[PDB]
Amino acid sequence: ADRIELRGLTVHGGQRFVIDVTVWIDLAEAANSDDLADTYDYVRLASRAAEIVAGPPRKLIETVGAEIADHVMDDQRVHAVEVAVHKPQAPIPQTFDDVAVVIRRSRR
Amino acid sequence: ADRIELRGLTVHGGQRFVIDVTVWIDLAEAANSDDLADTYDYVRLASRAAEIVAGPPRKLIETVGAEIADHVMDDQRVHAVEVAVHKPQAPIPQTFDDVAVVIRRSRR
Amino acid sequence: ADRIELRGLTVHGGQRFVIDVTVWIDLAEAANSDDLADTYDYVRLASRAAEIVAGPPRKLIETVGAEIADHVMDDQRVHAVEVAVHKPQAPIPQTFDDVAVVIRRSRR
Amino acid sequence: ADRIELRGLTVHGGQRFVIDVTVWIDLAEAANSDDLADTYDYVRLASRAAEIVAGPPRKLIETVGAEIADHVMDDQRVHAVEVAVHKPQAPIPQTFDDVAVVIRRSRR
Repeated sequence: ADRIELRGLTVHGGQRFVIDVTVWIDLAEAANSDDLADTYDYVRLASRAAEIVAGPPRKLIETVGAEIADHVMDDQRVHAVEVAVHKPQAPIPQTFDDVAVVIRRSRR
Repeated sequence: ADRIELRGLTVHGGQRFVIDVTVWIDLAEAANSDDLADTYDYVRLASRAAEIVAGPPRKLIETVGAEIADHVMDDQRVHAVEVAVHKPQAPIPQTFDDVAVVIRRSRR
Repeated sequence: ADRIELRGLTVHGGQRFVIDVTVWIDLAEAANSDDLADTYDYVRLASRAAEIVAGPPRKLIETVGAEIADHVMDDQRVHAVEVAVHKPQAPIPQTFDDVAVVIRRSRR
Repeated sequence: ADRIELRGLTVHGGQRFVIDVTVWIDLAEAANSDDLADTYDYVRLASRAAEIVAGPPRKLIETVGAEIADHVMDDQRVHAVEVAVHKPQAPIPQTFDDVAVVIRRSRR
């Protein structure tokens, strides 16, 4: 039913990568959280994603997506995640402005 | 079949919150309404949402969404609602530009 | 499988209405058409929609959508249509920037 | 599960055509690729699409979509493709700003 949508994280290897993540996950009780990030910590997600991408050049666009996806899935409360990694292209004519892989995972 | 899409309500606690609501609901007869808001009163929805958010600081982003969602669902003509609350982020590098919870409800 | 997406028709009653239409419909043979509009005539659709909206003030936002929808459905080749009528709001704080009804029809 | 989203290829016959393609297709092993384009070569896709559109004027908007779609489908690793060809309209009042055909194919 409920999801969290994280848009427009700009991370560098530099060549820009723009990342979006959707996380399907039950919202914690109001009684138990002092922020959204207590249900789902998109703060540590954004650091981890910045490290993954900044790391030893071994940085394939789908590899970033798959690692982000699995990282999110480590947390057994996530029913499913959808991770988009966009490499915005230098604007040269007859090419795509934007190329993105979108990775999905879910358990059920 | 038919829905009403309400985009871009900016409400303050201040920190901006941008809210969208979709409402699935049968449209009233042309014979009986003098405006859209007679099918679904997005005018009172926008006040109520501005009060909820402006209120005694106790304002969690998911709490706003859940309350909006339940408020809309009070009206038994609504088959389902989808409420997005967006907290547009101060633009600091390696963070998400936008973080949003999206709440869904439906009866059937 | 195949659809035609018509975005951003601005029509006046004046207060602006912005209309989008999607039409699900089998594409005609290359052998038989000299334009897209020979499969689906979005030219006459845009006139008709401009007349409907410009007409004797009796112009409800859902009424426009329903009439557009039925008009498109008159053509028995259409499997389904989705018509969005948007009334972009004067920007006053704590209100929705945009309010839209979206109408769907399909036969099967 | 996994898809590749290619947005905003501007191609000329001139009248601009803006093309998007989504490709559903299993991502190759990290072990075997040095780029995304090794899973799916959107580089040759963008040339081919620019040739198709630039070619002997015989250029219907749905014909471009269908040819792109079939071309992508030639590669038996693609589970499905969705090709949008947009002809952005000269902005004349009471007409659609944008008219697009969207073609889908899939095997299963």
